[PDB]
Amino acid sequence: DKAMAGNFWQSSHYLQWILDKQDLLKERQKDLKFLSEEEYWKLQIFFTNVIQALGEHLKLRQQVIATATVYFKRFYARYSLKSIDPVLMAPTCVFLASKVEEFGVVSNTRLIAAATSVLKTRFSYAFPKEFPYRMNHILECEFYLLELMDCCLIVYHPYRPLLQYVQDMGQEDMLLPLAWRIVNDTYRTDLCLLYPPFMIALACLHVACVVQQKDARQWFAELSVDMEKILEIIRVILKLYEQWKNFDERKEMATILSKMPKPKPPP
Amino acid sequence: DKMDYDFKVKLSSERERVEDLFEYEGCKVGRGTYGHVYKAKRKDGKDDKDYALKQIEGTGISMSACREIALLRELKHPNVISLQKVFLSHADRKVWLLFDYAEHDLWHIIKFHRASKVQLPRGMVKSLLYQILDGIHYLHANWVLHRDLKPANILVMGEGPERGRVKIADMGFVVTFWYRAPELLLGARHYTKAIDIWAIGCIFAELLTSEPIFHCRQENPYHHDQLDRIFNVMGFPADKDWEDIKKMPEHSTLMKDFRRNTYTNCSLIKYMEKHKVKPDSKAFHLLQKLLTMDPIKRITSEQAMQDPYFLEDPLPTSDVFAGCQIPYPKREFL
Ligand SMILES: Cc1ccc(-n2nc(C(C)(C)C)cc2NC(=O)NCCCN2CCOCC2)cc1
Ligand code: NA
Repeated sequence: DKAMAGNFWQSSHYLQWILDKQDLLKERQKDLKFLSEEEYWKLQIFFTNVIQALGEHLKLRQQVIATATVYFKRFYARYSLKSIDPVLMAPTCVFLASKVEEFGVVSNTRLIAAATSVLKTRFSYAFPKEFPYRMNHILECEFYLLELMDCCLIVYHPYRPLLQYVQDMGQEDMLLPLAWRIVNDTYRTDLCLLYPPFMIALACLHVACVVQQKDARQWFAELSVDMEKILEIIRVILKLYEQWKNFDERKEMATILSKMPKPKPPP
Repeated sequence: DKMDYDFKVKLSSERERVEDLFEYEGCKVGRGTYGHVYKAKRKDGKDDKDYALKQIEGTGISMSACREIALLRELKHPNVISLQKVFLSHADRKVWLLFDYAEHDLWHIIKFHRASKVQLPRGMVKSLLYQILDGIHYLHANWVLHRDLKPANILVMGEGPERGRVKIADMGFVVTFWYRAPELLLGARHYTKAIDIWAIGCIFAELLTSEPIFHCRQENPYHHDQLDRIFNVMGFPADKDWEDIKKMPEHSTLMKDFRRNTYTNCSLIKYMEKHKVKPDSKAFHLLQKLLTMDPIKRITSEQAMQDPYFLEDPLPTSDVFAGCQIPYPKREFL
């Protein structure tokens, strides 16, 4: 079993990196001078997809991709998009996550070739120029990322408690593929910054049950959990699919990216 | 590159630097594979305590640096060394870890008693073992295996608010195999909780006698002489004592090199009697449950903590020195 698996309630994740929604939105106002609320949540979807694409190209497991995504989110939860290029931050987060999750140090040539290939083949709609960064940029960015996170590296995700819930249900084959997919989709939102992973797992499982018309009401009722919180999470999940429907990422992202606040150069 | 200037200079202005906060030049007390360890004083002197600074070997966030930081950032237990602060030095890409300084360790403590030949006091031995087990139980409960337990990695706090408290650490290294479980020596591919327990059994024997129980001269996972020493002490295992020994990758090498009749008169009972530990002692019965050859027949750290040895007079104390004066010399500089 994995290091620190049962320690969430004494973890750095829980004690330092479950943020208050009002604090998150207050810090976001910096960037909302340049971008609408809508455009900001579109950028988050976009960079979630970039990190996923990078992880898939490098053949990393979903949990590594999830950890990299959390690192990215934590950074921009505190800092403006202009502070470090998110194009640099995304592969840096994947690079650090891979080391933390014990898959290893992605080589210089491989990390930079993955960044370059993915942006070219999967995101040419957003990026007409080649990936301009080199490994010295990644290494510098990694130092800033580690500092902002206050060296909080171990991250808990909804996949493990989800698996435990569906096994307990006796419905792993029926429900796990959909519920797992919905957990992936929650990384398009702020949910992982605001709720413990097990609550997110329960919300995703509920939505999977509703989609597959499975009555799990009695099982859900028998849990000892704040259902008001679970319903809050379900509402965000249902909204993320309506947002998905209405969002044309390929048509919109080039213009949204050009509206991002740009860094001050040196004097 | 392409990094916002205001963001950068603000962070630079605020970033605490190890050399500004601590005096450590010429104060190296540890040199090893993982880095350099210095005994440090705070420059801004609101404090006279000793601090340990570790400069991690290499630059950047190696797998080693990343592992140590990730784990120590989460771990919190009185018997596990506690990371106080991480300094990231941008000028040289060096990483520094800050700890409260632990003056003593079991390597030096045992050497002191081995040289004076005063055995280790029996209250102290018990209190040390209890705290070692407490720290490893916490690590094991969190699926953290130590993988290199030995006296040098069992720190003990000196004078101060944690006087006599054990801190499990990992100092690194070239290498002895004296604390390595027999399954490792027969080619076992994976570290386990049982491997840590055997090492604790070894440390316990060494606390009782002042001698490393499986001491061996200097020499693949197969180490003939180390195994020979283990058999000289324990006897050669019967089939029924370790049924899966046949599944060890080096089992046929063992059969080629060894004959059980060589060790007929050998037993842990006999070894410990020679060092004046009675085989009817609760101490001995616990030791024997830790130093079980088959790893699946070793007791766990929790079970060890529940052993009636810890309820027998004298009870283990929080300060392993029992409030008594500490005769052990302070750790010397390298
Ligand atoms: C690559 C690597 C290296 C070490 C660790 N590690 N692991 C541990 C355990 C006990 C939690 C298993 C402790 C450390 N680091 C360490 O003890 N550092 C030395 C502490 C120095 N002492 C502080 C107190 O004063 C004496 C020196 C992890 C990964
Ligand atoms: Na414990």
